[PDB]
Amino acid sequence: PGIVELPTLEDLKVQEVKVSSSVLKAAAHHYGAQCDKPNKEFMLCRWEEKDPRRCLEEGKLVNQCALDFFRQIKRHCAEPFTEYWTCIDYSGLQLFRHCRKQQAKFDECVLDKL
Amino acid sequence: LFQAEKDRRVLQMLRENLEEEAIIMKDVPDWKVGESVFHTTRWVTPMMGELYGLRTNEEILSATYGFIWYT
Amino acid sequence: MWFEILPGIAVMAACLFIPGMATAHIHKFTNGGKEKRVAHFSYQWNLMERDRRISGVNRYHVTKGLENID
Amino acid sequence: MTMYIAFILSTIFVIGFVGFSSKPSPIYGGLGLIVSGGVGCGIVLNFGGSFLGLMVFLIYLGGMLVVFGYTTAMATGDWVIYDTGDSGFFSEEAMGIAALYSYGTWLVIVTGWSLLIGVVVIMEITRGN
Amino acid sequence: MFMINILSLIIPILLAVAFLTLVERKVLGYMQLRKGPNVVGPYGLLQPIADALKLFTKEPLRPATSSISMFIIAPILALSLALTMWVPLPMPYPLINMNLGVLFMLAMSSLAVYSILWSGWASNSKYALIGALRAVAQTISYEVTLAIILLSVLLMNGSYTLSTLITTQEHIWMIFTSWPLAMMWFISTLAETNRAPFDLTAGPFAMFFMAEYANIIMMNAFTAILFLGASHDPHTPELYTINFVLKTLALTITFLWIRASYPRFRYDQLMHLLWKSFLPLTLALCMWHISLPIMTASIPPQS
Amino acid sequence: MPLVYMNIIMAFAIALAGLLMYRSHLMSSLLCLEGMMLSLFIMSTLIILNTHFTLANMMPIILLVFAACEAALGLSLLVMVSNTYGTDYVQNLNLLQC
Amino acid sequence: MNPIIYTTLIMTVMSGTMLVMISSHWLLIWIGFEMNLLAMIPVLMKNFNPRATEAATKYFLTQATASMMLMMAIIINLLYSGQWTITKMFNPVAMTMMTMALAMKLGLSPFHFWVPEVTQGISLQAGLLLLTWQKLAPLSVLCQISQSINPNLMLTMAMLSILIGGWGGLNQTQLRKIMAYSSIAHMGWMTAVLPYNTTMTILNLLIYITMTLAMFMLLIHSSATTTLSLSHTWNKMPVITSLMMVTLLSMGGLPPLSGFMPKWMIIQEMTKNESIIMPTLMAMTALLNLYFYMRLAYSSSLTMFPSTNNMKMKWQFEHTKQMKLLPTMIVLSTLVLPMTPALSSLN
Amino acid sequence: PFFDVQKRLGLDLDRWMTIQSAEQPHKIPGRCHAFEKEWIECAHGIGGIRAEKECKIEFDDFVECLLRQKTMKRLSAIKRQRDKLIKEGKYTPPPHHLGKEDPRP
Amino acid sequence: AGRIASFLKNAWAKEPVLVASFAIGGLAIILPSLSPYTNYAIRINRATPYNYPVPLRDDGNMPDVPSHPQDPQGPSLEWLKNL
Amino acid sequence: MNIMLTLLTNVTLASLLVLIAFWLPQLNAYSEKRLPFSMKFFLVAITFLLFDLEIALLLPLPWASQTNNLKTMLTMALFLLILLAASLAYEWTQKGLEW
Ligand SMILES: CCCCCCCCCCCCCCCCC[C@@H](O)O[C@H](CO[C@H](O)CCCCCCCCCCCCCCC)COP(=O)(O)OCC[N+](C)(C)C
Ligand SMILES: CCCCCCCCCCCCCCCCC[C@@H](O)O[C@H](CO[C@H](O)CCCCCCCCCCCCCCC)COP(=O)(O)OCC[N+](C)(C)C
Ligand SMILES: CCCCCCCC/C=C\CCCCCCCC(=O)O[C@H](COC(=O)CCCCCCC/C=C/CCCCCCCC)COP(=O)(O)OCCN
Ligand SMILES: CCCCCCCC/C=C\CCCCCCCC(=O)O[C@H](COC(=O)CCCCCCC/C=C/CCCCCCCC)COP(=O)(O)OCCN
Repeated sequence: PGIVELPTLEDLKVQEVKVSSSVLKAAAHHYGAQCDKPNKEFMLCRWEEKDPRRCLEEGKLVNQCALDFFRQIKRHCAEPFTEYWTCIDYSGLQLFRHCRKQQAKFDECVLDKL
Repeated sequence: LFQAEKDRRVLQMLRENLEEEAIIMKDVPDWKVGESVFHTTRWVTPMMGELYGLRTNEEILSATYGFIWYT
Repeated sequence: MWFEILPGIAVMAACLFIPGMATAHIHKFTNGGKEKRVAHFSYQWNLMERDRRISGVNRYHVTKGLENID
Repeated sequence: MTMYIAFILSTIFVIGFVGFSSKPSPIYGGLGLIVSGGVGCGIVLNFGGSFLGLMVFLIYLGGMLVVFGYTTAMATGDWVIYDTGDSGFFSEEAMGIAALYSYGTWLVIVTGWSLLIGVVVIMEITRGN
Repeated sequence: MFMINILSLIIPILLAVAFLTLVERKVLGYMQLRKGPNVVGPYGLLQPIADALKLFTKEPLRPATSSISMFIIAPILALSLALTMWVPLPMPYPLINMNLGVLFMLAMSSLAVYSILWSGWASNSKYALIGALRAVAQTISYEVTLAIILLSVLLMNGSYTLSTLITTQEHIWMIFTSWPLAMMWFISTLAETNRAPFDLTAGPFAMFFMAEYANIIMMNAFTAILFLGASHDPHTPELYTINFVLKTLALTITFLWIRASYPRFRYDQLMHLLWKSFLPLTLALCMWHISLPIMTASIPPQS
Repeated sequence: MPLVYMNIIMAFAIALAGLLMYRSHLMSSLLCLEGMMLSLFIMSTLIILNTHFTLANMMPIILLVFAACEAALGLSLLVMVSNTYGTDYVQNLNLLQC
Repeated sequence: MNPIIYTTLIMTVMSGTMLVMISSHWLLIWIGFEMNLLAMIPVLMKNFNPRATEAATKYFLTQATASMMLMMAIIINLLYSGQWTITKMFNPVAMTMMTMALAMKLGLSPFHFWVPEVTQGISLQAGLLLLTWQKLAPLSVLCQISQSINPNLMLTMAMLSILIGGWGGLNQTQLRKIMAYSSIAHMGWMTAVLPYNTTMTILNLLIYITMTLAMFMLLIHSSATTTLSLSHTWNKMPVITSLMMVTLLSMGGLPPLSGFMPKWMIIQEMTKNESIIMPTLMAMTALLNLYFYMRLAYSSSLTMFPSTNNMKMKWQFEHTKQMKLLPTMIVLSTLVLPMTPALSSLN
Repeated sequence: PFFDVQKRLGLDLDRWMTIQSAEQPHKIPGRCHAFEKEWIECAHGIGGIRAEKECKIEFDDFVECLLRQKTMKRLSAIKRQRDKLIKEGKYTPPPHHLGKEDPRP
Repeated sequence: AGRIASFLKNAWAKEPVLVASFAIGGLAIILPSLSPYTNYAIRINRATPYNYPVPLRDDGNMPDVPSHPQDPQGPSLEWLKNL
Repeated sequence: MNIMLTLLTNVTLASLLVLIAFWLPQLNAYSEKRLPFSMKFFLVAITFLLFDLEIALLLPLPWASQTNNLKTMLTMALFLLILLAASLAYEWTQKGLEW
């Protein structure tokens, strides 16, 4: 009874974020603080529409905004962030507790630059 | 970000399954390609078999049993 | 004297040294020189799956850094 | 697909039940019962219910069938029904079972009273006279 | 490279339980103003090899009238459980990581009595059957207290994961948090493995002996991990491995010491000891450890 | 309805038939009863976990507890039967008759 | 046993029955059944003897099988519809198994074999309790799902129960077996009106409970278990024999006694649904119950059987402990026909 | 029979466990939360007979969500037809269904 | 008073295990109702985010709901940090 | 999969070593020449079973500590332990633990 409608593959094409989980976790707090508005718009649309097919544009926006955030990180604070995410990636649990020193270095660097 | 990527991946898998269904079902007389089994038109979360039905057995086993078997 | 008990005990120490370290070394050799990723609660399992799909070599421990952001 | 491993385990479960359903030499029927319980625990663990499977494997096998054997010695298709999403940062089964103390007050009360009454009943029956 | 890990976990345990007999003989000898085996090899080091070869070259005394099935099954189950209970433990990284490791260990310990029951039933003698019944009753009675104490201690840990026990005891040993539970757990481990003062009792005989000694060492490592936590540095697990092995060896020496230092209980005396001294204190301390985190707002994190 | 539930129901039916046969050895009757209970536990666990009905995860454990209590009760009765007759044979319970 | 322990066990039995009656969840109902079974066993074994132990083990086996069937049917119903509330069953297969479980609990034929032996083995007080109170829970459960029961199965099992009770009551000499067969026939009458009107079921339950309470209280007062022991009663307490004969006539359905109230009313209800053959068959079958009640009355009061010399001593002593509610039970079981329309109270 | 003590006293002894969509811990949703909710709202205060006759669509959807029998039938038919064509040789799987695709996060 | 003290002294001899068990059990039963940190434990349990906080739709009449996480509006966990 | 392989390896090694231990001394030829039923054992077995059931009830305590209903959870846990202690006391007072 009825026909399901699915968007074409051209509607699902977007520049993916090609960083690993540890890299995402290293900058998770700053990403949440800076990228908050598109994230909240997308998630509110998600629990309001209750349909993945009605929230493609907000997903594209959140991908673009995350890419902009990571481009800023790459432009300004590449090396401290590299050390921080390497340290986070080494641990099996990916604990923030292990190397607070690198986290402090990255935080002070990004506070000085951006 | 994870939610957006999940939605996009699910939609792409469903679209590929729909394309393959359209290709295969061309000769069955009474078949309606992409026909829902629910009377309502509301979005329904697909099963594991609805996504990995036509894929290789290896990734089917992965998607169904990896978390349980990972120790 | 009493220290003659020490040799045999030492052997047990060696017999108890072998398993633990061995696992650790294996856990490194198979996982690219890093700690093995543990998967509880079904959320970090999705993280390893995303890492495996991102890496392009079908191995989660291959970490794609910021250089892949273009 | 591991040749329908759930189906294989279910078939072995049925074979074990047939094995001790003939009731031959009750100790051998008991052994078949441990075999079937192990297969059932394997099924539950494979499905995803680790805690419930461990409850089976601990309580049933270790205590109850052990008491059964003690008393005897004293005398003479799949994988498609599964989910799509994730459970979050916790296991849903553990949360549901642990909700016994915050939600199931009535269940706890009735089960505790039933267990105490069972103790009293066992003492009264085994008193003899 | 997983089979290599399993073999490197299994074979060293067998070697350790082989040399534990030599170590026990030497310790009890020197505690008795004498020397242990010191003629065979440099310092008795070749004694376990001679013992094993002699046992494996001696004919088995099969009753030829009992059930061969359970007679051969029981050592298989005993040795399998003894070797299997090793995997859940984390030294520092566990071979197999299981969320509910402790419950798995408890289930294995509960299943351990089937070997005793089946061996006693297949011995085809009323006296052996009575002995097996007594052993089974003692083991189940003491594993009750084992389980209660184990859950009471884990209440301060957060979950049943064995690895988290390293994180919980990062700043202080769990021995200081609850020593009475530790002592009662120690006595319960003594009585569960049929060691003095609770030891009221060729091929398969050596099978059972190795299973018992492997159970001793496994219970020892479990106690050391649970109550005597060592510092773990992720960049050098060798320190944690060395500390864990040293603590396990110290505990094993303590069991040999206790065996050499005491007379033995009667059956009724140990049954009364448990049911009238350990279980009341066990319940009281379980209530106390339920109430303590709520009182002090120190509930462990993981859930 | 998949084949797993069919197999579990078939196992329950086989256990019920074994209970109702009564060759001898009432201990085997208790064993068949508790085999039915184990089949019930497995089926209920699978059904509850499949639908993610979280609050129903209490149901199997409780079930098991109660059932095990019943088993204990039954065992006690069996013991006295043996103590009255020396053996647990079913045919010894022919004193009461219609 | 200790009076405190006996009182606690009685409390637990009543609490389990009440939990079954007042719960809207299937699991809680099963828990109530389990509690009832667990606490009922020592009551049967208060007077320890091999007969009591054998009756208790038969009862335990039957009740455990019934409870397992009930739980398995609940599992099927949950499978085919994720609902725990006690309402329409939603499954044809689940309904059939639940009906057999509740019939095993009640004692309806062909699951009736355990009732006579369990009643014979246990004492008179335990028999009274088993035949009066143990039936409230399964009957309440059946009344809650009366809209789902298949009329064919329920009606044929009711017919079989009435026939079996009527036929088996003729041969028995011991009073407890007669009472067990009477209970079987009465529940066969009772469950036949479940698909049509549950109010008639509850009214029949109340009337039957009153009559059987009066009957076991009279049998306890004059400590008689076999027919001849009851025949010896007239020499000491003729009033007891006369009241017992009146109660026996009431239980047979003779108007204008109270026992005529249910059958008549039940027949009326089954006539409203154009069911004519079955009420006639039920009346003609209950004639057999009447026959063996009349034989018991002939043996008890309407004739004077030979006595024994020692009975003279029993003339000198009075019944020390006196049971209350016996006159009320007799009156309610004999002279309440003019108050029939009170059944509209949905009792 | 059914003495509704709970509704008289408002105790809520065992009503929280009756349905899937009633206050799950941590707000964990049932697999068929939407269908059960829709059916319950359809059949509330209507009576058993009328709910059975009128809300049959919602109950059918709920049963389909619970057991997915029609989905199994459709998937099995598709798989059998694909097997028949690949046996006769008029169908070839795309790289996506051969593991040669490009996975995405 | 005197009889209770005498009975306690008698029980402390020849039966110390039961006295210790009852003392610990009663103390563990009584104490939580008096400790002031149980409310802190409840608050700590309440402050642990297990689920994603779904944002609310703005209608211009929500002054207590912050528009950004950095905004002063909303609950604060400074008390937990000070602990 | 890993745990299945580990269990299979354990059982296989145990079986192989037991069979070789049983068959090594069999290659060389040689000469090749009730009622009591004590009730106390059954009573202690039943007590163990029932206490095991109550321990199974008590098991989910580690996860029960995070519910935000700390008062209700604490009351229920203390209730369960109090019933366990009361069962032990009842079995004690009427000589259920005598040999
Ligand atoms: C009311 C009639 C009293 C006299 C008659 C008693 C009849 C038999 C006794 C059994 C009935 C007792 C009633 C208990 C029902 C439990 C529900 C009620 O009490 O509310 C609970 C309140 O909890 C209370 O702490 C219950 C404590 C009562 C248990 C202690 C003693 C029980 C003894 C009963 C007899 C058992 C054997 C004898 C023991 C001495 C729920 O707490 P709440 O947090 O709002 O809700 C949680 C759900 N959320 C998550 C949605 C919010
Ligand atoms: C011999 C005939 C039977 C006599 C039975 C003994 C008589 C003494 C009983 C004392 C009073 C009985 C009940 C106590 C009153 C308070 C309880 C009251 O609240 O209950 C109400 C109900 O009241 C009782 O049901 C009525 C009791 C009256 C019984 C007498 C009727 C007998 C008719 C034929 C004989 C005529 C009487 C002869 C003298 C007694 C609530 O009803 P409700 O919860 O909403 O519906 C539940 C039933 N459902 C589920 C089917 C819908
Ligand atoms: C503000 C509130 C504070 C919180 C309250 C907490 C305070 C608690 C204070 C008391 C707790 C102490 C409990 C210790 C355990 C009690 C067990 C016990 O008392 O049993 C003994 C019995 O114990 C034994 O005898 C066991 C002997 C077994 C041999 C072991 C030898 C002991 C030496 C080994 C060293 C122990 C190792 C401990 C460390 C282990 C590290 C892992 C008494 O038995 P009976 O003499 O027969 O008396 C009963 C008849 N009237
Ligand atoms: C309300 C708290 C409940 C929770 C805490 C307790 C939980 C677990 C502890 C209790 C377990 C069950 C106890 C069973 C009681 C059995 C009593 C008994 O019968 O024993 C008597 C003996 O016991 C007694 O003397 C009676 C009770 C003894 C003392 C009981 C408690 C006394 C007061 C406790 C509190 C102390 C005051 C508080 C001080 C606070 C600090 C200043 C018989 O001795 P036998 O061992 O059988 O004989 C062997 C030798 N022929």
